[PDB]
Amino acid sequence: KNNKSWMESEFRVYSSANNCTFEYVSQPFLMDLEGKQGNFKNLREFVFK
Amino acid sequence: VFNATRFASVYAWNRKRISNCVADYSVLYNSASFSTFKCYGVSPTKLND
Ligand SMILES: *[C@H]1O[C@H](CO)[C@@H](O[C@@H]2O[C@H](CO)[C@@H](O)[C@H](O)[C@H]2NC(C)=O)[C@H](O)[C@H]1NC(C)=O
Ligand SMILES: *[C@@H]1O[C@H](CO)[C@@H](O)[C@H](O)[C@H]1NC(C)=O
Repeated sequence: KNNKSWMESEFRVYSSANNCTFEYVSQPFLMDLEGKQGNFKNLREFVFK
Repeated sequence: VFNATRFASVYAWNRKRISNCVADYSVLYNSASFSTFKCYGVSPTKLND
C-alpha cells in the first residue's frame, strides 16, 4: 500500500488475557513480509508434544 | 521483592507471581538486613539445594 512496504497492521487472535503463567519474547529482529512469488521455497517442519 | 521503594498496606497486601528464575538467597539470609527471617517447613540453609 503505497509505502512500497508490506506492513503488518491487524492482530486479531485474542480479545483478552487475564491469568498469565509464562512469557518469553525473542530478541527483536526484522524479518521480511515481502510478497515473494512462483512456487514454495521454504519447508518448515514442527513436532509438538 | 525485598528492595522495592514502597511496599503495600497490609489491608491491600500485594501478590507478585514469580517464575523462570533461580532462588539464590546469598545476598538475603546471609545479610543482617532482616530483624526476622523464619522458614516453617525447611532449614533456611536448604533453600539453595
Ligand atoms: C484470574 O482472574 C479471574 C477473573 O478476575 C478470577 O476469576 C474470579 O475468581 C473469583 C474467586 O474464585 C470469583 O469470585 C470471581 O467471580 C471470578 N471472576 C470471573 C469473571 O471469573 C480468577 O480466580 C483469577 N485466578 C487467579 C489464579 O488469580
Ligand atoms: C504507510 O506507513 C505509515 C507509517 O510508516 C502508516 O502511517 C500508513 O498508514 C501506511 N499506509 C498504508 C496505506 O498502509
